[PDB]
Amino acid sequence: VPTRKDYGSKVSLFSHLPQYSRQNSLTQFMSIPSSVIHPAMVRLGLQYSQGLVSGSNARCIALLRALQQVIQDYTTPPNEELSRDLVNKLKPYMSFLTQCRPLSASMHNAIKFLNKEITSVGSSKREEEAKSELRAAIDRYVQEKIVLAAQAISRFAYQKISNGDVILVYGCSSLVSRILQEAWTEGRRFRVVVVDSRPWLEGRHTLRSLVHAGVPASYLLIPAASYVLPEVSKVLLGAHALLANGSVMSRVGTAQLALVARAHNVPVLVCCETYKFCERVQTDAFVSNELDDPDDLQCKRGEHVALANWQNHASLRLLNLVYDVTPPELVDLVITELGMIPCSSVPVVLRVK
Amino acid sequence: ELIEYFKSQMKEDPDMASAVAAIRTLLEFLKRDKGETIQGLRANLTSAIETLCGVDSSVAVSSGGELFLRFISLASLEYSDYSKCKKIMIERGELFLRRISLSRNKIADLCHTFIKDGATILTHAYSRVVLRVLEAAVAAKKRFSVYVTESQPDLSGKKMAKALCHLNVPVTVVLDAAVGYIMEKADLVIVGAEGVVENGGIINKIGTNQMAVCAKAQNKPFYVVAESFKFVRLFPLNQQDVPDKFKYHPWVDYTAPSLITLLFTDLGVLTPSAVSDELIKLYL
Amino acid sequence: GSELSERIESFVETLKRGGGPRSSEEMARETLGLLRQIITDHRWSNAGELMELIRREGRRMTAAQPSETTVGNMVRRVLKIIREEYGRLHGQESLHKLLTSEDFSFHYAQLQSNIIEAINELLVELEGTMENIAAQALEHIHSNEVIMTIGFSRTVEAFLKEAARKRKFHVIVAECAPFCQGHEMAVNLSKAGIETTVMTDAAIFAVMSRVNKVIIGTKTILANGALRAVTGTHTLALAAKHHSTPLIVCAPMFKLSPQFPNEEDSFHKFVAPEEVLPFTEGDILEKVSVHCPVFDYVPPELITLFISNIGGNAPSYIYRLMSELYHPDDHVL
Repeated sequence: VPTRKDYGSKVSLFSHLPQYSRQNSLTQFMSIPSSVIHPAMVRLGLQYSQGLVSGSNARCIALLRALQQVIQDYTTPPNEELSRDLVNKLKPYMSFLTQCRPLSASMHNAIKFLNKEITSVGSSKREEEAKSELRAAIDRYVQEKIVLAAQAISRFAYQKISNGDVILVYGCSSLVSRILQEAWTEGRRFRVVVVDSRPWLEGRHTLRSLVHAGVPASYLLIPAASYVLPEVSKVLLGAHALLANGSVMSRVGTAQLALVARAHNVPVLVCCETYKFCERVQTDAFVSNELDDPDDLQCKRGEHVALANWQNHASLRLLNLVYDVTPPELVDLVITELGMIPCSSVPVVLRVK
Repeated sequence: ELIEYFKSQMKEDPDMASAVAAIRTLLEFLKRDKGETIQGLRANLTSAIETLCGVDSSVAVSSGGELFLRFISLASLEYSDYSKCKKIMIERGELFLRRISLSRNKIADLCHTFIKDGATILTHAYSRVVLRVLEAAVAAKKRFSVYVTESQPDLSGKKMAKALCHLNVPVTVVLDAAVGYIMEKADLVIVGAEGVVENGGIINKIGTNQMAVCAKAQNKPFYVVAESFKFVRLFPLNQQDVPDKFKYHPWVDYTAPSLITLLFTDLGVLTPSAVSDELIKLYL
Repeated sequence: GSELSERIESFVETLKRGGGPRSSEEMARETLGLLRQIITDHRWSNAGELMELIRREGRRMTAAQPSETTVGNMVRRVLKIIREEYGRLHGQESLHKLLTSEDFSFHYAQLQSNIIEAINELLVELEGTMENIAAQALEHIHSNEVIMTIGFSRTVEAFLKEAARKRKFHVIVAECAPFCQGHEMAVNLSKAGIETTVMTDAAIFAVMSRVNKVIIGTKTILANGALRAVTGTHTLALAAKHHSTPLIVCAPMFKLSPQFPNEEDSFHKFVAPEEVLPFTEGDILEKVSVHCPVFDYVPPELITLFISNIGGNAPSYIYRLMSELYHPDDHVL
């Protein structure tokens, strides 16, 4: 498998991060009937590259379904044990998926759990029995780590929402949308303020999700967040990962919103599951991040595009960050499936399980 | 029913806390209970905890009730007979009541070391734990000054000042509005707590949050002395998030853990990040 | 044998008179070896007598030098190890134990052997600690970054020289005024081509506006997450907090002391005033009070991260690590 090529000139501060282009892909230098990589893995990597699956739990679910299909299509070779052979076989697939798009924390945790489950397979176990048990374990993981873990968080966040509240959300989040919909269904009467940002503009995925539910929702961009915050009662933010030092790694417009919310005495709430907890730490968005396609910053304002041909200018760089890190002092409450714990109890949950 | 009269008569010892008396009443009514099922016992004791909290609106009573319910649920997981389990619960409750009575001295002998000679301490209201800590330091041949706030709602600082004068300690009574005036003349702030919330903050007399803010603004260390049975799983986001059942002019308020330096419990000297750890390990 | 007596006396006088092992790692290693020799070359029927003699030895060692907390840490670690081995061969305080609930007079033959093996593992862990901190270099240092360090620390030196073989950044070293040991670290870093700069302490704030990250080490870590560092480190922490600059601490696991900041008037190490004010000043030395404290106290709220052989942690979790290394009955020793 050939390595993916870099596109454009990266920033000096982010020169250690890969920057790819959505237009080009690796499937041009691969077999049409895939042989080295599994066809399901190739489809998943193409969907990750084209941006068809652009979430956090959705990416993990798609990866787990592709892994289930691979295990179902897996056949152990002679003279080899399944425990080592499957682990050695699933490594190039993860390398190709990382080449397509940098993996998320949920995907890393799922890969680690599946590797542990495969390594913990006995030798005397039959092939079909082991494959069926692995599929059942993946199904139970999906059930009790995403589906069952969201209902507990929705039930815990219901007692924190009161009548007449003004909740401010940001971007697109499955857990936040589910919590708001269930709170409106239970009987709570409030209104939501949706904040969005360029170039993904995924906040509209939540806005039209609330109007279809009946919740009165407003829409505005992230530069106008300090104007609407004086009327906001509480801020509900989604988390892509909770680091071992209490910091919150999420969409690039999260730490800024939490900082501006602190200046207005607005409590900041973070919702995340226990399967997204990382044992690693991070103090700034410079050591580990993701550089998306820099051609997405181009916008047509008026008649022409100011960034139509930015490659001609030598000293012109286009930075398109994806993730950012929020310090623990800006987070007031963290809602998980175990209960409402402070932002400093992240290692404890990492130690219990 | 006529259960509150046993809890009121249980508080004939002026040094006994409210949560301790509530737990003693709960254990007595568990001993005198004639039920034959664990579910009926749990229901009766939840109703009794509600009746006791209806009289005393303190957070310590609710904390002790939740702790007793958790102890019952933990002891009802090993034997599953309600007779063996009942005897084990009686023995464990006796041991727990014996161990709780030794928490005040355990906090005092461990916290009195943080007081230097010629220091100046600042207290808000009357607290038996703070009084024991102060009387344990004067017994160790230490000299210091104490400034006690008046606690305008009900004059509790005057009682603390009288106790300190009886203990031969130089104490000066200040007004509730002068806390920001003498804060520069104090070395440390030692206050009590009626309940420790999940995040590490405290729930104490109304004139505690402003004093904590003034101490943080002047880099003054803010120490809190409280027992372990006051750990309650509450997460107030602000002053309005505190339940009205505890505030009733409010009688109590919440102080965030960002303004607290250390906590001195019978479990030892902990940080505001250790209460949530114990609450998670207990599975309350 | 009296050889153990000669060794103990020589170690006590070497700690009390001057400096023996000039590195915390070698100090912990010799402490562990001396404790192992005491365990082997002594007669104890039960674990109680062994624990008592080990406690007495650790107490006299800490009385020889109170600031050298590594000896006490190793003694408490050996005590905790003996405790686990006794509890395993026989058959912490929290809310769960306070709601759902012991002497060492029993005798066991192979127990001692087990203990030895346990000490053995600790020994090997030592020669990992340094690199177990160094291997995490690239995870906290990116290219074209300005880093400031104070004093001479072998751990921070290894960290920087391991992060420089694949990245290139800026390093500034502020030499301490009493003991100008930052010059040696600056020369050792410049020998590897890291673009090192040397400065004094008075300029620590002056250049603080042009520093992206501060990485330091310490002598020991308290139970509340505080630090006992070289003098001038509290000023560096205050300057980093003023500019919201992250402060990273490289320290292994044998630098954790269960003591709390309540032993004032003896926390800092005071040396002869010859380093601050020379003897050739004249008659003014009879009316001038000169104090030269070596160590200083750093509060936990001025620290951002702790890097150890187990990884990266926050100060607000240090209280747990102590509970995983020492027993609450061995805090006073």
